[PDB]
Amino acid sequence: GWKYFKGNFYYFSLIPKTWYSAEQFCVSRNSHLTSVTSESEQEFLYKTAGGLIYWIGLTKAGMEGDWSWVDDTPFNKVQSARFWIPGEPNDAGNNEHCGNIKAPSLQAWNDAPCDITFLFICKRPYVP
Ligand SMILES: CC(=O)N[C@H]1[C@H](O[C@@H]2[C@@H](O)[C@H](O)O[C@H](CO)[C@@H]2O)O[C@H](CO)[C@@H](O)[C@@H]1O
Ligand SMILES: [Ca+2]
Repeated sequence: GWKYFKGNFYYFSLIPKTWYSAEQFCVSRNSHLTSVTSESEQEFLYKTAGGLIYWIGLTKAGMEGDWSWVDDTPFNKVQSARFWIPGEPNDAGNNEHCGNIKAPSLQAWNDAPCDITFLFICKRPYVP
């Protein structure tokens, strides 16, 4: 049930998991929680999400609490600023160190507690 989009396959889970158990699931399927590196990828993801909430590969790194991608895609603070839901990230409760796709809009991301369970999206490159 992997969906193909521009050189990558994506798995939209049917079962919710915490961020890290989701990541571990992805890794077991030779993938990672998805990165988002273009407007078109963001659009494919939120449209496919169909208004439900999915963990993506957004998580905190370094002592400064910079956002990063678990698949090691360099996180571009400038090119991504427009992908957060207006008002996010807010570190609500100072315990929101992971990111999900939440709104069906280009401004789609919310930061949420890593230990909360949601559906999730794995991403796997097609290697011919
Ligand atoms: C834990 C979490 O997702 N917090 C975000 C928060 O979401 C909450 C729900 O968890 C709660 O059950 O319902 C209220 C509305 O009734 C919120 O949707 O919402 C915050 C703002 O949207 C967000 O910043 C939190 O991270
Ligand atoms: Ca938040």
